[PDB]
Amino acid sequence: NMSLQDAEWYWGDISREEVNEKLRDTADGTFLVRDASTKMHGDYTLTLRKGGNNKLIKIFHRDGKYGFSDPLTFSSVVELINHYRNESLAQYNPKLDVKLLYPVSKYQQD
Amino acid sequence: KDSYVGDEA
Repeated sequence: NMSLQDAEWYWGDISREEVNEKLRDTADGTFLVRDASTKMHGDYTLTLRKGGNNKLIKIFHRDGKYGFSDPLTFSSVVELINHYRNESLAQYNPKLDVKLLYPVSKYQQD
Repeated sequence: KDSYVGDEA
């Protein structure tokens, strides 16, 4: 019973400009997820740092599954992210050879 | 720059 709301790297309805505040100046493989710019289908947007730029990868949501491209194979956003911590996004696009290495946490350090 | 990444080349 994992909830996306508890994910360190899930920042909800923040904007791309707000994401850039968190990803600017970071290392390759730094990442967070926000809601997509539009609510259609309940998609999400992964933002991943590479080469000093922010790469945005749509997380499609269809029929209760999630993925970057068809076929959608993941049962939750958390499961998707956990997969790409270990497997490079070269699986999505051969030219995007980066893993999800450094989550940007929304929580205070306490 | 913020860029969407597509699945084609």
